[PDB]
Amino acid sequence: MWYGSATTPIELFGPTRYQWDSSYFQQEINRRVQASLASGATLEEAWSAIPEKLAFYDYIGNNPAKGGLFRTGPMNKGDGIAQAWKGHAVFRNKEGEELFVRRMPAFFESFPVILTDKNGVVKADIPFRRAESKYSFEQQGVTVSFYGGELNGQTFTDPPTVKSYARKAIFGEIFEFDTETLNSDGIFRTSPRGWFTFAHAVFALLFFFGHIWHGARTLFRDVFSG
Amino acid sequence: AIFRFLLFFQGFHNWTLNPFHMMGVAGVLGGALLCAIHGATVENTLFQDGEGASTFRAFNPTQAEETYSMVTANRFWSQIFGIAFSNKRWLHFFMLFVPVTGLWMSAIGVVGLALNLRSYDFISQEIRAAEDPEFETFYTKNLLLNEGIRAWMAPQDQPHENFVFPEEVLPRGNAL
Amino acid sequence: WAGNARLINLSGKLLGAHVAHAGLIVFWAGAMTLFELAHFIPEKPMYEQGLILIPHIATLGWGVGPGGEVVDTFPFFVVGVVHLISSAVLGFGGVYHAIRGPETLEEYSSFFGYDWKDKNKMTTILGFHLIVLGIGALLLVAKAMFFGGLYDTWAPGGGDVRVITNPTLDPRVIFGYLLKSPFGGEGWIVSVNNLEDVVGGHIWIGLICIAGGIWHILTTPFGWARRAFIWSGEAYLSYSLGALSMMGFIATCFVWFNNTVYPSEFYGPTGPEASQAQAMTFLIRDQKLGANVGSAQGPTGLGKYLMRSPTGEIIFGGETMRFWDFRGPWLEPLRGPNGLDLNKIKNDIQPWQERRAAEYMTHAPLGSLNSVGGVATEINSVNFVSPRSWLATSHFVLAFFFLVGHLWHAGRARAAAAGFE
Amino acid sequence: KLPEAYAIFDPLVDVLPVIPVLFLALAFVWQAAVGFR
Amino acid sequence: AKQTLTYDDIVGTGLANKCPTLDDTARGAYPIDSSQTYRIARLCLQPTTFLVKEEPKNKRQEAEFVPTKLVTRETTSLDQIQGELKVNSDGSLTFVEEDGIDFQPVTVQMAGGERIPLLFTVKNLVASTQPNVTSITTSTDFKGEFNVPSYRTANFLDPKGRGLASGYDSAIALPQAKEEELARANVKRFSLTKGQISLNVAKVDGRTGEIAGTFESEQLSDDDMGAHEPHEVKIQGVFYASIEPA
Amino acid sequence: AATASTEEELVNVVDEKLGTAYGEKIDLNNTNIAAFIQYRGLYPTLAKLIVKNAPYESVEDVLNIPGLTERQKQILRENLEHFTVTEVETALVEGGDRYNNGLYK
Amino acid sequence: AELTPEVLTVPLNSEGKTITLTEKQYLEGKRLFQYACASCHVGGITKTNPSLDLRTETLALATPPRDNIEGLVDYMKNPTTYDGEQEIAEVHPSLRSADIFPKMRNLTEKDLVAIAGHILVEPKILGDKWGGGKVYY
Amino acid sequence: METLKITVYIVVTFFVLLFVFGFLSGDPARNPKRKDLE
Ligand code: CLA
Ligand code: CLA
Ligand code: CLA
Ligand code: CLA
Ligand code: CLA
Ligand code: CLA
Ligand code: CLA
Ligand code: CLA
Ligand SMILES: CC1=C(/C=C/C(C)=C/C=C/C(C)=C/C=C/C=C(C)/C=C/C=C(C)/C=C/C2=C(C)CCCC2(C)C)C(C)(C)CCC1
Repeated sequence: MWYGSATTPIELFGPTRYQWDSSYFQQEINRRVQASLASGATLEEAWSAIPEKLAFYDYIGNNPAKGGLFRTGPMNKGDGIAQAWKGHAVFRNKEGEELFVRRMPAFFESFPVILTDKNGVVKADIPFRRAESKYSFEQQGVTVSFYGGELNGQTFTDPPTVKSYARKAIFGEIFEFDTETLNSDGIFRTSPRGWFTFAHAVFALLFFFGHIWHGARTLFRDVFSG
Repeated sequence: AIFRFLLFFQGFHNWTLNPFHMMGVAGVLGGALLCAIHGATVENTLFQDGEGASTFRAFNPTQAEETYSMVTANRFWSQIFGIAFSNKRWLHFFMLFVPVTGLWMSAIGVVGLALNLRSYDFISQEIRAAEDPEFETFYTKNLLLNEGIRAWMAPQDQPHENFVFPEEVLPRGNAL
Repeated sequence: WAGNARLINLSGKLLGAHVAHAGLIVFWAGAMTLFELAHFIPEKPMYEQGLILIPHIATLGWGVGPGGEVVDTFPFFVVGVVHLISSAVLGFGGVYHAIRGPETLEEYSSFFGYDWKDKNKMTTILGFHLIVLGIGALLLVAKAMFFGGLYDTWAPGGGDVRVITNPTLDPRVIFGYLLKSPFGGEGWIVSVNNLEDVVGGHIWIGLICIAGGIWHILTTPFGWARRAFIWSGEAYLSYSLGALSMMGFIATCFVWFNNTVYPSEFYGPTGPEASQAQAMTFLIRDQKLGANVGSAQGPTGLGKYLMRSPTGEIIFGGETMRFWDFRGPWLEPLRGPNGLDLNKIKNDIQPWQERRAAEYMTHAPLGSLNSVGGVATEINSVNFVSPRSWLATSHFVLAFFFLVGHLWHAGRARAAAAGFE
Repeated sequence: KLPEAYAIFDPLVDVLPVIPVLFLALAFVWQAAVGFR
Repeated sequence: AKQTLTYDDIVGTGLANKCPTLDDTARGAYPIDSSQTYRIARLCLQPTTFLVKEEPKNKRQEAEFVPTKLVTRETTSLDQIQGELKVNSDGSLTFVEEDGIDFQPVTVQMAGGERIPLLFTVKNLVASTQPNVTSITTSTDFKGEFNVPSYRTANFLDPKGRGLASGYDSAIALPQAKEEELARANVKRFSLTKGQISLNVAKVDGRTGEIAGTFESEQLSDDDMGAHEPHEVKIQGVFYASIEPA
Repeated sequence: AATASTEEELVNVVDEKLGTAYGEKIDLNNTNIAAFIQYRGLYPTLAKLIVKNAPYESVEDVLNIPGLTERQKQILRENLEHFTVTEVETALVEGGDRYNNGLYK
Repeated sequence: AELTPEVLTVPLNSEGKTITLTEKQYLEGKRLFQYACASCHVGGITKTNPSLDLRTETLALATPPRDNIEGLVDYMKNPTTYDGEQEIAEVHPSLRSADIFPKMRNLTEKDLVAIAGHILVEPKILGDKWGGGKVYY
Repeated sequence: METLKITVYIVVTFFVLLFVFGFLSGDPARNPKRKDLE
């Protein structure tokens, strides 16, 4: 279940933690753009091309993330009901350099919004101690421009707005959810894979005692009686 | 390298809040509580004059009855603690149940974290924790320490992702 | 191997042992005093090295000038030697009395030294040792009033050795210290501010010891005393045992919160000293940056530097608000009616005060086994551990175990009287 | 170091103060030679 | 002058908080020597009671002032100032301070248990007296204004750590949540406000001790940079004041 | 269920929004003294005074502070170029603007 | 990867001449630093005045300049406020204030030089850390 | 509340005299199960 086999397909149980740590999706997605882009299309055009389900598989909320106790735990009381786009948020600077945002590791429950350069350089961040801040978003002026699936092919400037996305960027692709239908709390939940695993592994671990109890109790009849 | 393990767990999993580790924590401390009362009760209820010299280094096979009283222990406890199931066979078995029963939980608790499935949150509280800033409980104060553990300890502790965290960015209480 | 318990009744051998371990206690007194004046370097904070007795010796103002390490080296060598030889003078004694032959059958001897279960003789032996403390105590008095003074850390300037005059001998004052709340800053014995109290507080003991030593000498215990206490040999240990425990605690806590007795100049700064020292250090720092100390508003709304105490005075704010009870020679001159005078503060603050703040604040009693100085997180390039933390730490430990001892030996005296033996 | 003329003995003085502990040690050897009783 | 009441004496029952007294001599006498020269001042400030006027049945209210119980004990009082006294072109007296003391008392309102912490301000004060210098105690007057900041400072970090100058910018525990309603709390706001205070002298004396009278001020409660709107307040008490320049 | 007049006003952090006139130069009316240390001999005494005579309407007005020395002026000129001015910000100022700011250590 | 000459080839004066220290010295630098400094200057950061460090860059901006040895030596004898307008001898260790900072009484010219060397070689080794305590903070 | 403080101390010392006088007690003293020495 957890790793995935021919019998553990995708649209049946969802994605794997191994595809998130592997940027397995980001990869295919990229190749669909350098390929089409080089064929005479505009960035706007290329993204608007890559099928969306593909981009969905990329949102982190689809990787068995968190959830020891979250009763109904359907994914939807987490994100909400997803209805969105394969939007790529391009974060450029004041000189036009394309900034790259660092993603959140399925290990952390919370991550620090940070923007890197294409070489690994640090450009923008969201300061905690604003006093001696140097890499603010306002001091360096960032900008978000969406060349993505239909839902959002435009551009943004305000620092309050721009920022929001940075965090929602950290989750990979960006989506919009019909939160209100289930009164989602906005906290992540886990897929049937995690659930099927956590159950079946514990049970199995639990049957180890069962194997050893009944075994010895079988071969020591007289000992049992004492 | 093990202590670091501990801490790691506290920051990303808040393992202490897990109930399973709690029960585990129950048996281990219960194992030691038994080990004391049993061992002390015995030693101290030992039969009088069994040794003229009055030290206690003897026994034998025929010493069927053994060196101490259940009847007195019973009353001792009954009148001091209030309870005392007096039936040697139960006392010892119960001494198997507590420690062992515990570690099985604890182990269960870990099969859970293996899947980043944790007991790291109280929706109820978090919610009212965000809609209101004049409300705080130990539940909260702790969740703060964690992030501190995570921010400062993950870039040196996990070399492969190569975390670069600018001074400002780090969470930090005033003056420290 | 209860070997030491086989000796119980043959008092002829205990003398051999009690006087053998009594020889170690003195041996250590020399081995350590000499080990110290050995490693000891002049003009470096006594406490930044790791000393303990010398500080005691300078406490008695045996060899020092106004809070000046030591002008005269020697005074310590005397102590180092004396005690190291008293260790042989007694090693001989303990050994002999242990190996050459038991006691109790010497007729003229049994007249001078009797045995157990004999209330009148035990009592008598007791009083004896009481006449000795009555003296040693009074000797301390001598060394302050008609002899080479004692070290007063208080008023004025540097408080070098000073001789006392007419100690506080008021009948009331002395026991008042006994009748006061042992809480918040006020610990009965620890509250001792004025060094003169301390002298007079010793005069009364001796008179009380002696007046008592003789008392039991001549008198055997009454009925109530006989029906409350047991009289086994093991039981007298239980009495004496638990007595020492309390005191371990006593002194420990006594150690952490200094009374002039433990001049922080040798021993170091008090746990609170450091904090309060850190507040003051920074008023100045910013005061020099033209910061107005009265209108300061810390993120809490309590003013960074100044706030109040429940009884309404002024005190350095910050967690160091819990140590406003703290009093020393440096922080006091700014003290006045209603608390700290905001006008002496920014106007009348001498420089030598910043020094002490900085030094203490700098040598915070905080340390680890690796002798790492400061916060649990510092780098190993600074070695230090306030003597106080050493005395407080080790000594606490003994006062505890020792109590475990009050329980073990006193519970075994209940087994002698009729229980298990 | 302030012993002046005795300078010569830092050594013995340095390993000196430990002996009180080593006293405990013989005690057990004393026992070993006496079969423990 | 000198009869020393040591800090040793005072630490006992809390006298600091109670301003010094002026008992018998009622000589409002103090000269026009002002017209002749200048004067400075050192003032003690203490209260007797606090008042929170909170009530929300709108359109049907005249005066709703409830008394109050002190949770923060023997704190209030403490106000040790320095201030200069000037004469204006019309014969009135004006006050201007230097140190600016302030305090943080909390009060529990009977009705809801609803605790209310006010920052007791006197900072940036400005004072006034009516007509002339020919009289003082007879006709006592002194009135001016305050400047009232916020109980909390930019550095203050709340339960989930998020304020002005430090602290997160969001509700971390709930990543994919609606930012609208939470906005209120995820952003801190700093308030600076209206101050109003008045004075009445009931005892002036000698040549050294100069004033003492009835206190009475009105400020605003703490709002927590973005929470419930402040409940209004009214404070009353006593005070002490000395003066002398030459 | 809200509007932009309310939301926008609130959706504003006083400190965040200053991140534009700030970060490129030292602000002369508010920044803690320790911001002066990054320039040649400007700290100790001038810092003390520039802070105490605030606020200023034009970066150049520093020169008018009283009791100044000849050289003092000379140095301000060379650095004048690193300063800037902006309206006083209630926050940063009513809380010891000089030392409140985390003593980094 | 060993300690090299270049590493110890430190600036001696304002103009442009340099001296290359030795192994023996370097070590005495630490030993001395720890002796009358570390306590207040642990890892090269002021405990009493956190906004002022001992990093190389910040020393050059002092008055008079201090990115070199002669400057430090001067400072250790007689102190200078970051701008050079106050005499802080009654506050900071100084051979001129031995009478108050007894730890100083013993010191010698050779030792100042070495102490100074320790402070200038360190940063080439530790880097950011010696500054505001990175590993340390 | 001063009325309260007083009430307490009475109560407290009350049960102290019962501890103290319970031990010094000429009557019960130190009476065990195996041997009574009176
Ligand atoms: C193989 C086992 C299994 C698995 C993997 C699932 C999995 C799932 N169920 Mg199903 N379920 C099962 C059996 C199972 N169920 C059974 C037998 C029934 C009864 C017919 C149901 C009834 C059911 C309902 C009614 C619903 C689900 C839902 C769900 C989804 C819930 C997500 C979640 O958050 O769960 C949360 C998991 C937990 C809270 C488990 C916590 C662990 C236990 C309680 C601890 C017990 C403590 C310990 C043992 C006692 C002390 C021991 C002592 C010795 C000391 C998930 C896909 C929901 C759904 O379909 O989503 C839309 C939903 O509404 N399930
Ligand atoms: C006032 C001092 C005092 C005295 C005179 C006695 C005397 C006696 N005790 Mg008691 N005891 C005391 C205090 C005292 N005790 C305290 C404070 C405790 C609580 C811990 C105890 C607990 C105690 C117990 C539990 C027992 C006794 C017993 C006895 C009898 C023991 C004979 C024997 O076999 O010794 C043998 C002693 C030893 C082998 C000593 C072990 C000491 C430890 C391990 C050394 C630690 C040192 C460490 C290595 C140093 C590190 C270096 C440092 C620099 C860091 C003897 C009558 C025994 C008995 O039956 O009583 C009748 C017994 O069982 N005692
Ligand atoms: C606190 C220290 C201490 C002391 C003072 C004693 C003392 C004693 N023990 Mg105990 N013992 C101790 C700790 C101690 N023990 C511990 C920790 C244990 C557990 C290991 C025991 C276990 C034990 C047992 C099992 C027995 C004793 C016995 C005895 C008694 C032996 C008498 C004798 O003549 O031996 C013979 C003497 C010697 C072999 C000589 C030793 C010589 C010393 C080292 C010389 C030092 C040099 C000297 C100072 C030079 C002076 C020169 C001059 C010019 C100054 C004696 C009273 C015995 C007994 O039955 O007593 C009733 C016994 O059987 N003990
Ligand atoms: C007559 C009363 C008497 C007196 C005064 C003492 C006094 C003392 N006892 Mg002793 N004891 C007594 C009776 C007495 N005991 C009896 C009847 C017994 C039962 C046998 C004991 C059993 C006993 C034990 C078991 C122990 C002691 C110990 C001690 C010493 C404890 C430390 C102290 O307080 O130092 C304060 C110091 C002084 C008062 C200084 C005295 C020295 C001065 C300078 C006099 C020198 C005089 C010299 C004889 C001159 C002659 C010179 C020659 C050339 C002519 C102390 C010296 C303990 C010890 O450590 O042994 C030494 C110990 O373990 N005693
Ligand atoms: C804790 C403190 C302390 C205490 C309370 C004692 C207490 C005592 N000591 Mg000790 N002592 C101590 C510390 C202490 N000492 C120390 C530290 C040392 C080492 C410096 C000594 C060294 C010491 C010695 C060397 C002696 C004592 C003796 C005595 C006892 C003297 C009583 C008396 O009246 O003698 C007055 C003396 C006499 C009445 C002597 C009579 C002489 C005998 C009977 C002669 C036998 C010879 C005969 C001709 C043989 C015929 C045989 C045939 C085959 C030919 C007394 C019990 C003495 C003792 O035990 O002997 C009785 C003794 O000689 N002590
Ligand atoms: C009566 C109690 C008593 C008290 C409270 C003190 C207190 C003090 N002494 Mg003094 N001392 C005393 C008796 C006392 N002494 C006696 C009898 C002597 C002669 C042996 C001395 C000799 C002496 C010297 C030589 C020196 C001191 C010094 C000091 C100060 C030391 C700091 C310290 O660590 O204290 C430790 C404090 C304690 C352990 C307190 C114990 C508290 C009480 C008494 C215990 C009550 C329980 C006890 C079991 C009661 C039995 C009664 C029975 C009816 C049941 C301190 C103020 C030093 C100083 O610098 O002062 C000028 C110093 O150099 N003292
Ligand atoms: C060395 C310590 C010491 C010891 C062990 C004893 C032991 C004893 N005394 Mg003695 N006593 C001593 C010193 C000592 N005394 C002194 C110095 C004096 C002079 C004042 C007296 C005066 C004295 C008298 C007048 C009487 C006794 C009696 C008794 C017996 C009382 C039974 C009992 O404890 O009842 C139970 C005990 C209590 C209710 C008291 C508990 C007290 C606490 C633990 C101590 C408080 C100490 C104090 C506050 C500290 C001083 C602090 C300092 C800073 C000033 C007992 C054998 C009686 C006796 O033997 O009758 C013939 C008796 O009538 N004693
Ligand atoms: C050097 C002097 C000194 C000494 C000896 C002590 C000693 C003690 N301190 Mg104090 N302290 C001191 C200085 C000192 N302090 C200073 C300077 C400060 C300033 C900050 C403090 C602040 C302080 C605090 C804040 C506290 C203590 C506490 C304690 C006690 C802890 C042990 C215990 O649990 O007893 C339990 C009790 C006993 C063993 C009783 C002994 C009395 C007789 C023998 C028995 C009476 C029996 C009866 C059942 C009980 C009646 C008690 C009564 C209060 C109702 C101990 C008695 C703690 C405490 O419990 O307060 C009292 C505590 O919380 N201290
Ligand atoms: C274990 C035991 C025991 C015990 C023991 C004891 C108790 C011992 C002791 C001992 C002792 C108690 C000892 C002492 C010693 C001492 C010595 C040995 C000393 C020496 C010295 C010297 C040598 C000197 C010094 C010096 C000087 C003075 C000067 C300068 C220089 C010099 C350094 C040289 C007994 C027997 C019981 C039994 C068995 C076991």
